[PDB]
Amino acid sequence: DPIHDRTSDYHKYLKVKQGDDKRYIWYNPDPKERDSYECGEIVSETSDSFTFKTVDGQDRQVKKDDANQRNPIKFDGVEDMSELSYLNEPAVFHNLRVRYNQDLIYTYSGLFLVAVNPFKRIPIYTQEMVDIFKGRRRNEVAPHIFAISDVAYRSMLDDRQNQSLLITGESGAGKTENTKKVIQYLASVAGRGVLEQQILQANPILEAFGNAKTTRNNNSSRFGKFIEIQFNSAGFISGASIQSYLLEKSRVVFQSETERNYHIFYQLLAGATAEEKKALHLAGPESFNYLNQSGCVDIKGVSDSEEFKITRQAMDIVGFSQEEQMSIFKIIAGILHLGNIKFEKGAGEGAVLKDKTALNAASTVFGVNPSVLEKALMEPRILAGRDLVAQHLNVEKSSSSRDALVKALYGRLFLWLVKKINNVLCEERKAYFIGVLDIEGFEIFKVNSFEQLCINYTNEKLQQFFNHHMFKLEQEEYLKEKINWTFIDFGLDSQATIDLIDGRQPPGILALLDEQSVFPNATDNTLITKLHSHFSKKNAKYEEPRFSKTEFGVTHYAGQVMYEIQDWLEKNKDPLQQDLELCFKDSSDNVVTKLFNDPNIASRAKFITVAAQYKEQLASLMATLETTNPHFVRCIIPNNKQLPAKLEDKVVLDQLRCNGVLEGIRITRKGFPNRIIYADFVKEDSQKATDAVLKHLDPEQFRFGITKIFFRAGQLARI
Ligand SMILES: Nc1ncnc2c1ncn2[C@@H]1O[C@H](COP(=O)(O)OP(=O)(O)O)[C@@H](O)[C@H]1O
Ligand code: BEF
Ligand SMILES: [Mg+2]
Repeated sequence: DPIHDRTSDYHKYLKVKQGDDKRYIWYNPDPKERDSYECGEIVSETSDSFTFKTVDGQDRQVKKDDANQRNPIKFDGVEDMSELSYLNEPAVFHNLRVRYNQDLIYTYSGLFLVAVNPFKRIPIYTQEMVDIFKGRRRNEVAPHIFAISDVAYRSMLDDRQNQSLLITGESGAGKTENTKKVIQYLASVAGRGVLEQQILQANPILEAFGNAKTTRNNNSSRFGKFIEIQFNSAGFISGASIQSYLLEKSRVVFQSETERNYHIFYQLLAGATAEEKKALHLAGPESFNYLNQSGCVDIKGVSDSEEFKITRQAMDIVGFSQEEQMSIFKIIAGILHLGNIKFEKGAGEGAVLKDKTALNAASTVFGVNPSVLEKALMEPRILAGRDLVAQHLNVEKSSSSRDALVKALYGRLFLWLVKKINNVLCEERKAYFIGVLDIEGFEIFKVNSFEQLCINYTNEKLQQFFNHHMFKLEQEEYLKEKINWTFIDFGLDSQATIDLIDGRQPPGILALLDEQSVFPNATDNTLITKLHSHFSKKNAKYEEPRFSKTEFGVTHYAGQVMYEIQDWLEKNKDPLQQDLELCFKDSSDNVVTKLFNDPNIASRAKFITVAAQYKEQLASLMATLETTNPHFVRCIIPNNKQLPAKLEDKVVLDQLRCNGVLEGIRITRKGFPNRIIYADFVKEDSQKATDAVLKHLDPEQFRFGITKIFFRAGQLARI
């Protein structure tokens, strides 16, 4: 029994090792750097302040309700931060750091599982590790993604209720790795198996087409996902379903320095056989504009040819036909060829295509007519007035249209891959489900565009959902034992920002964006002007900048975010010339044809803008989450260098402020956080027996209940 054998890998890798007076505080040696603390010993006090000795042996003073008291050393490495007497920033970080120093990357903080990326392998995900967590309560085993997974599974079986695990945090923090562990765990504890294996193999497929090397993560997820693992009433896996969100289609046509395009492009060019290579007119990455601009074509530690074998293997297991696999690769190759089309200026303003090589190669692989494609690109017919007239586009517009075609192809293909996978995995009458959400947390970059607003909008709703969940839990517990606290549902605090974004009346940002989009005469400038007209000095969550004419600020839960408006109209309409649509609807390829003829893939439904679709999909997601018992995982990146053993105070503390753990862990401290059953406290009339152990020593520090005794912050600690 590894849990009781101190020599087990369990004890070594998941527990603080077990063998056979004065007060301190955390202070800043430099008051400008609020996150760099040292430990100072308190030596004296007045009533409104402390005096402590710094490391450089000095004497300073600070107010009492400003002091960051250090918890007693015995608490260093505690598994649940709910046990800490003090929950100030430095204290919370200190406990995370003591654990991290011991390669203990998982820690609870109330409802949250906090997971700090180790950036090295830690052997805690083997089958033996899996077996240990089966059936164990959270407080019976060490913190681990497997423990939250198990707790969810048992809750599903015991309560006959659907569950969700929300795994968030910034890019590179560990969301996807932890999501994969959840799926591994469920697969093992609830599996047989062909199905289990098909479920596991869906991942590699999606990651090949949806992930890419960015500066923050060698394997960054460029789309969000909600994975529904389905179970029959006996508790065995019966199916799965995947919903994808906000695929970064722009990456296909542009990548920042040192970043890569999606993995699949490199897998194909490196793993294709001689036959395929000549048959798809392939070459090295350096010969494709869509792959030769960033300066990076490889990832240290990754073999694209090997990965390609893994990808094909996953495709076989899931059941993609050889013909379907070939067509998928034809689409990937065609996109690269489209990227190599060089438009040049003609006699007039109209672009021309001198060399037909890439056009023909693309047209050959896609199975479309090159003459029809060339015209669709350079001379699309537009409905001007009552006349349908072919317009001759210049180099810029021709290039942009080509890029639009590429993004539409990649986006539609990804959607098709997801639906194909769902066709194999989905139940179709499932009894219960455990849903896993793997999406980015709040994003605040140097430049924030429409995609950031969308993700921040999602996070506002998820944060509100968390706060409302807490309110309900506490309200129920208090109203159960009858115990007068009036607390406010902090979820209400999120409504103003949410309304600013998605409100109908008065119209919010998305509604104004839609209004500017589906009617003529609008530009980025008319759009930003309208937003200012509606919200500047009129909505408390909005800010018109002092100088910029193209940005606006929104006060989000995690801070103000400044958005730039460039291209929002285009992003919201996501246009593709009808002649291009017509061009590809005639494709001879079996997959290409679905991408343009199946309305479930070719069209947003009845149009609707991108913002409206996003709003609807998020509302559907929230409605599903509301029917579940939720579990929360906060992934934390230790630094911005992808290095192990380097837990950077500033980097970590910022994430703790913006993800809700600092705020959340304190909410319970308002009122009576500790509640213990009478009989368990005394160890006849339990109530009186307790009234007597307490009276043997301030009644205001406690409020008896119907089954438990309620203590105020720190009181239980004193006893
Ligand atoms: N628990 C972990 N153990 C080992 N490596 C990890 C772990 N979690 C994160 N990784 C490392 O960090 C990288 C990024 O993690 P990932 O889950 O892709 O981040 P996100 O999905 O939050 O953008 C991984 O590819 C891996 O190298
Ligand atoms: F880059 Be991680 F997927 F957010
Ligand atoms: Mg990811």
